[PDB]
Amino acid sequence: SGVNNTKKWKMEFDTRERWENPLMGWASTADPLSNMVLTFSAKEDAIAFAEKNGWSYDVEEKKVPKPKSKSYGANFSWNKRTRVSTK
Amino acid sequence: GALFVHRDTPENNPDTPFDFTPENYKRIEAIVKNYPEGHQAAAVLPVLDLAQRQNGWLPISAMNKVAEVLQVPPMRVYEVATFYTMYNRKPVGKYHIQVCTTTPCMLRDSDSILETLQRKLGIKVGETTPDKLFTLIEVECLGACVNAPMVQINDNYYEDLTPKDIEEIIDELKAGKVPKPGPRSGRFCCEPAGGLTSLTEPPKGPGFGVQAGL
Amino acid sequence: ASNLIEVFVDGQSVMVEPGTTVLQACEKVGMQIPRFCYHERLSVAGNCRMCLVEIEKAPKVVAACAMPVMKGWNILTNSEKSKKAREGVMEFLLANHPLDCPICDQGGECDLQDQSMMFGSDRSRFLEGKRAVEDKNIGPLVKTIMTRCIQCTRCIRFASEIAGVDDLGTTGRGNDMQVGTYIEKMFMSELSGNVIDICPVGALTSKPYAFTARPWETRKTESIDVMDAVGSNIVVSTRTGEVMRILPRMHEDINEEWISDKTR
Amino acid sequence: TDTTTYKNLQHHDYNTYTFLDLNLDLSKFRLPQPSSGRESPR
Amino acid sequence: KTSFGSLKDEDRIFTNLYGRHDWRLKGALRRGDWYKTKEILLKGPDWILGEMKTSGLRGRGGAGFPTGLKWSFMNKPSDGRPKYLVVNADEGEPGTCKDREIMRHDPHKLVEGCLVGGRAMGARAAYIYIRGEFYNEASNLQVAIREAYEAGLIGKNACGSDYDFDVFVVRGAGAYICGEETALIESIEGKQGKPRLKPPFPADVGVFGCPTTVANVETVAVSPTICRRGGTWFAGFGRERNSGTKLFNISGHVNHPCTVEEEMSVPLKELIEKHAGGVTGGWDNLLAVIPGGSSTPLIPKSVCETVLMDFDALVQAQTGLGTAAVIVMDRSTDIVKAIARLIEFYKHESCGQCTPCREGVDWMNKVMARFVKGDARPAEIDSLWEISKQIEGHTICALGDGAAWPVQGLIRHFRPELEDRMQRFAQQHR
Ligand SMILES: Cc1cc2nc3c(=O)[nH]c(=O)nc-3n(C[C@H](O)[C@H](O)[C@H](O)COP(=O)(O)O)c2cc1C
Ligand code: SF4
Ligand code: SF4
Ligand code: SF4
Ligand code: FES
Ligand code: FES
Ligand SMILES: [K+]
Repeated sequence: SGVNNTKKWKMEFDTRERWENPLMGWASTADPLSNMVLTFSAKEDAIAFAEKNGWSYDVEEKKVPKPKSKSYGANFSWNKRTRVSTK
Repeated sequence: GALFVHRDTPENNPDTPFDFTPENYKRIEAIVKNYPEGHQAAAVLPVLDLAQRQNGWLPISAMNKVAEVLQVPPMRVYEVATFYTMYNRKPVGKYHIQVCTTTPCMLRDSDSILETLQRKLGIKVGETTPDKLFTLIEVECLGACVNAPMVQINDNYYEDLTPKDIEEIIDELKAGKVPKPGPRSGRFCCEPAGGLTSLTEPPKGPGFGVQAGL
Repeated sequence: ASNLIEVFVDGQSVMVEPGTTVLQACEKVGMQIPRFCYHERLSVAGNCRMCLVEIEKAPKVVAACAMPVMKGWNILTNSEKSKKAREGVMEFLLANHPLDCPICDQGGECDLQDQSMMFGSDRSRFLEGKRAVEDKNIGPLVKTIMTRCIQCTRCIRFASEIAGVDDLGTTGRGNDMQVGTYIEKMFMSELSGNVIDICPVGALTSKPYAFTARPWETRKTESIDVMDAVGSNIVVSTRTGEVMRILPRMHEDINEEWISDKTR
Repeated sequence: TDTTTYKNLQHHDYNTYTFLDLNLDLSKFRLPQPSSGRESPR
Repeated sequence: KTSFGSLKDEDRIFTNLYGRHDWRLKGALRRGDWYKTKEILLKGPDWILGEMKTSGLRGRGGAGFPTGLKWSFMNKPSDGRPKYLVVNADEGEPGTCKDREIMRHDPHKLVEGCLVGGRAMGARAAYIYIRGEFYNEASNLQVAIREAYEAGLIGKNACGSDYDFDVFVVRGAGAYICGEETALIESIEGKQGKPRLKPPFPADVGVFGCPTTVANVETVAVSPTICRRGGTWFAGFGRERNSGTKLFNISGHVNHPCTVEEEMSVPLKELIEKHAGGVTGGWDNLLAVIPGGSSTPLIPKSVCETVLMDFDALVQAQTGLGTAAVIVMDRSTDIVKAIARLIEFYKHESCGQCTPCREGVDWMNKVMARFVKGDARPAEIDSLWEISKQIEGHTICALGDGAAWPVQGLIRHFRPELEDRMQRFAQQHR
């Protein structure tokens, strides 16, 4: 339920092939640019970094939770369907 | 003590024969009519108690029957039956002796009552006699604390008990007659022993001390 | 300020709607009150008592998940009373929590472990023996190890309100209260992996995912479910180039916080 | 106006169905119950 | 007045406490019940609430909250919902029998009080939630209710005052937690007896989501006598802010364990050797007293010498006046065993909904078991004190507070006893 990991913007790369090592079965890769992510304070700062380094970027807008109408008295409603059958 | 989970047994499978008698159905209808419309699901406890009073204990088939009668979830019925302590989820004897061993009953020495019941019935606490006439358990406060020590057998209160007195109560139960409940130390109720320290004078009656303008 | 009230949190003013809880005001200002039983898509239960905070000029701590702010309250979230309440509640939980962290599927995804490290104490005054609860068999999808359960009724509220099955519940009383089904009932319906999602402890784990990987091992890839046509957003967790788990994504316009069992 | 004798003995001859039968007998004296607007909360 | 006690029998309210007179409608009418009830209801709600406020009657349940204000919380226009008066006759507290006694021996005062309170708040029904073990008491209450219905005091014309009132009796199934207000509300609503959080208060959301008010049997039963004889008389009895008569249940190590009705602010000593016949062995043989039921801490003899029986007096004595259950323990009492049995009772009766009470009260039961055995070390006394302070004020209802308080009293007073027990166990072990 923690939300502290949803505060900073992140840039990652497209995933490439991770095949199987013949000797041990380890996950072997060929790209270098896979295990890295970059952290940013702002979407426009991340976009500026991407255009400065010449990488084609897909930007996704921030998904914030919609505010909810929470009330403890709805669990014991006289006529509404929000009355709970148990606690 | 008991386990709050269900295991199917040949005596407590969900196919054991339980159904309400027509007069019990009339009583259930009376309870539902007492409760409001749309909140008739509040009748879970009285209908479950009526099922217990009909059948002795409460099998899983009786729980499901109460659930389908009241159109309430069987899980809610199970929750009620497992939360509340007066619903017997296992078969008990004809006489269910509950001995109160809470602190003032302990002060008035209900331990002697418990040990003499154990010796007289030949059983430990929480178990049933082989002839299925007596079950003996310890319970919390039963609401009669100045009358300590005390037991409750079925719906009857036996108070001011000595070991000899509870021996005659057990003998009367074995003989099959009504043990005439109440205190057994010669006093009628919670009044002080050896005299009445209050309410000696007759009550004043109607229209006494009524204020003006009323 | 029409249809709005002013409330203070750590001396910082904020404007909230009437009926807004203390926890909602705190997440509005930008901090997260500790929680175990509160879920923003379930009904308010208020039993875990982790969200107790101190209001200024008030000698009684209040539960942030249930108490609504009225007017001009000062919510002292990092106060000494709030810290002591959080420490006491977490040590009460870990008194009878089983000592099962290495063999637990909720290895690094444990709210109990995390919030214990964050707010609780670091030692134990429990010199007694813990309680142990027998395990249920609600289905081959959800593996139940009910010793780890902290009785937050999240699964019960979810099954009652969203799944709409009314099959789970609390049987018993006191320390012996057990969450589950009274009889051996197979808990299979739609959206039945979200109990594995929203159970904070590792009481309700995923049987196909059982004893496979760890959250620090798994890499998260944001993708779209295609098993049905709802197009629910998912996170595919892959470790060492192999798909390990499917998790939902918070998208309020498509699937909220849940995915179907076929998807999962 | 006797005061030396216990006179609650009516509770001695009470069977296991006394409360329920008297509730059933008394049910015809009650006012109609209010309606919640639905048959059940479902 | 300065010295209290010596209540007169003509001023005593419960004139049939011992059941020596008839408890039916004829006996109630002979003793003065159901008198000018139609005049009371025609005087109406505001007059009754003013009478309660001038009485200054507090809750007999143990909460201690002013009955006048608590009943005036429902002096509102209806929002399309019914309003309910609920009576608590659970009597869970150990040491207490007063509500059982007054329901069994004088139930028409209870029915008249239900009618008076329902008219005062504005209500259509009073649900009397009785303990399930009180089968004979519930049947007697039902007999009295049927007598009132046949006499026309209840139902479609409340004593001819053009007021529709119903009285229901609902039985529990043995839960001290269902003795509580909101858990009682849920028990009436049919769910398992777990208290709900406040807000919403029962004056806004109670049983079935309707505005309700839960009131004690003693409070409801003294309501119509208060209305008939006036609030000034009830306020004149007792001290300031602790006024009126009170049913004290004296039990334990006393010569005559009894329930008596006595004026408030009576000295505890005077009460004990006036109605209980004295402590077994004497006041020198007295060791400790729990004055306000098992949710209140213990007090030793040195402070029992001159303590009064007020809410404020017991608060100043670091205790409370709950259901006026005076449990008396003499020099031969195993005091740690008594308190540990109380904590075991609280462990068995906690509903387990909320974590501090559930886990902590189980923990304190285990710790006090080891304290009775002597199997601990003196740092665990302070550890148990901190556990009790962590439970108290962090729970949903006041069962956690009522379980933490007796251990707090035992640690505060009889700490050398615990240290001596641990020392004895240590020197016998090695
Ligand atoms: C755990 C718990 C149990 C209680 N049990 C009872 C009980 O059995 N009977 C009772 O009259 N009050 C009981 N009370 C006190 C109630 O709060 C009180 O009766 C109720 O609020 C009515 O208020 P009153 O005292 O003003 O009438 C209990 C309180 C708590 C916290
Ligand atoms: S759920 Fe319990 S056992 Fe599992 S990681 Fe968390 S604290 Fe450890
Ligand atoms: S199983 Fe999990 S979700 Fe359910 S009550 Fe227990 S801890 Fe909460
Ligand atoms: S304090 Fe105890 S009895 Fe009260 S709600 Fe919490 S668990 Fe239940
Ligand atoms: S303590 Fe035993 S009846 Fe109350
Ligand atoms: S999060 Fe509020 S009590 Fe659990
Ligand atoms: K989980």
